[PDB]
This record gives sequence, structure tokens and C-alpha cells, in this order.
Amino acid sequence: IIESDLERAEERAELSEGKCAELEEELKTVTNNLKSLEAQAEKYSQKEDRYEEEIKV
Amino acid sequence: IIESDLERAEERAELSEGKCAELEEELKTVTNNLKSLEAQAEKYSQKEDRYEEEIKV
Repeated sequence: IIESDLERAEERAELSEGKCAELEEELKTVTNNLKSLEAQAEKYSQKEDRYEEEIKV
Repeated sequence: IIESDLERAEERAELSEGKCAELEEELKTVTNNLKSLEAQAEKYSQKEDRYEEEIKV
């Protein structure tokens, strides 16, 4: 039972590690997509500012 | 011994699950930021156009 629970504890170490690694990849993916969207939103906020500067002009 | 490895493997499952949950929370935070940023990148692209339109007008 204990060996099976070790296999399970280890499986859970692997599953939770596996999944946390999958989440690291999902996280990096959404972080990179966030950075892209943030950079995009920022490029737009910069364009908004360029226009705002030009709007003011 | 197997139990000690189990406890450690379970501990790894808990530590890894800890990380899994932390990454999940970060994933969701970042993903939620991604989504708010998707909304902002688009609202900003729209503002890029509303402002461009204010310039054109």
C-alpha cells in the first residue's frame, strides 16, 4: 500500500510537478501574451499619447 | 523507508502542488491581466483610432 502510496506520492510529485511545469509554461505563455498585449496596449497608449500630444497641438 | 520517501514524495507533491497552485494563481492573475489587456489592447487600438480620428477631425 505504502509502495503504491509512494508510487502515488511520487506520481503526485510528478503530477503536481508536471502540472506545475505545465503551468510554468502556461504562465510564461500568458505572461508573454500579457507582455505582448501590454506592449501592444502600451504601444497604443503611446500612440494615444502621440495623438493626444497632436490632439493638443 | 518507502513511507519516508512517500512522505518526501508527498511533500514534493505538496510543494509541487504548492507551486502548481501558486503558478495557477499567477496564471490566472496573469491570464486575467492578459484578458484585461486583451480588452485594453483592443480598446487601446480603438482609442488608437478614436484619437487618430480626433486628429483627423
